[PDB]
Amino acid sequence: SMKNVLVGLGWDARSTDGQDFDLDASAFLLAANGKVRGDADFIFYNNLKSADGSVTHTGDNRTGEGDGDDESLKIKLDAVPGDVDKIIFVVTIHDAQARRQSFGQVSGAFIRLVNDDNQTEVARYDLTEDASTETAMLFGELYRHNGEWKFRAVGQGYAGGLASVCAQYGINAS
Ligand SMILES: [Ca+2]
Ligand SMILES: [Ca+2]
Repeated sequence: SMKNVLVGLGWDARSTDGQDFDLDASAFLLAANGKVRGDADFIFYNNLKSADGSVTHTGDNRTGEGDGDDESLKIKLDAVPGDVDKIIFVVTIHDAQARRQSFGQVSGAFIRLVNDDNQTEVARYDLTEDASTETAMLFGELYRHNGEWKFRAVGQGYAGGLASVCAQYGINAS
């Protein structure tokens, strides 16, 4: 029923001498056929907003400076074509993953979801909890039901596969 969704990621940044923590938010499209019509159809910094997906990214931060939802993504499900039938949101660590710095390395990052339609916080996962589990993580999922949108959390964690978690949605694993 959510007519408008707005995700918000936020975390405390720590500048020691130039280095800092910078998470990246993303969204992968997924068809109801069990495979996305093309994972490459995911919104990122290379796309200010979807032309027909009605999706729009607020902006990818570079440190987390902001006493509020650092990064965020606006999705007007009330304008999602009939092509896609399932969408998912994800938050992966930037290059800090190579230097071994999962979100846990941060002081305590947090995710937030709200329906820009009703303006009521829906939920928020704590990275400090699913952080010591890996480096990347999925907040939840979105799908259609009886002609009505419905969000569903799952809590998953990839051992680092920003390039894999993308196409991996196009093919199921063993
Ligand atoms: Ca970022
Ligand atoms: Ca922040």
